[PDB]
Amino acid sequence: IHVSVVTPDGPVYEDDVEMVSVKAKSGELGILPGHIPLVAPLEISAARLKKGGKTQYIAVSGGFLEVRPDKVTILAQAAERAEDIDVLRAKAAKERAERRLQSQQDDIDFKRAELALKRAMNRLSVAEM
Amino acid sequence: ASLRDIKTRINATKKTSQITKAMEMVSTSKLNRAEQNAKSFVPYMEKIQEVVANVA
Amino acid sequence: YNHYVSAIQQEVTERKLLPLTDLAENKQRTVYEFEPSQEEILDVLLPQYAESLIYGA
Repeated sequence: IHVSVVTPDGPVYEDDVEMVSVKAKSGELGILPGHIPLVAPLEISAARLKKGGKTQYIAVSGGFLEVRPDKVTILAQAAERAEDIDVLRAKAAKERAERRLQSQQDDIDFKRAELALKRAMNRLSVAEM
Repeated sequence: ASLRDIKTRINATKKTSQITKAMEMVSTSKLNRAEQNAKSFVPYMEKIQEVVANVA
Repeated sequence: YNHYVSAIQQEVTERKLLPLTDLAENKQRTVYEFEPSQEEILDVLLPQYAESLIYGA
């Protein structure tokens, strides 16, 4: 039935699939349309789902599953599509360099603008009139 | 005061005004981007909130 | 933190993060089966809720 995975950064995947299988911390689970309302946390694992025309590849980190007979959703703090947990950690590590570079650039732009403003104000002040 | 001093002060004030206007434009663009980022967070927050509400 | 009301108005806001003394009960009010025990689900769910609140702030 309808499935969707979302993250605090935003939605990731959205489609209607009649078979989804996930690994919960207490054991394996499998969901089909008309399933009873069930809540279970998910550890670091794939989100193997079948009937999307072909076996679709979704992997999540810090997952949390909530199921409705007509709606399926899982909440993940991080998600990717290669299903290789090494790829997930690789992406997480690679994002750190981008974050540092972005923070440094944001700081330097403001510093340059502030220097320009300081010089202009100093010129205005020394022109006391 | 002297005419030249007043002219110099006017030029300096014009420069400061230009710098402040540029800063304002940059801040406006960043505010728009921040609003988009904030609105991108709603679907996760509402869902987790309702799940916590009906479970706890 | 400062709460964004408008371009002119920003309001300083004091929020009690946790313990969750009160919850805004939703309008639907369903019940789910728990594959773990209820506590074994809450002890994982609640910290995520707190982190989400911090991120929204």
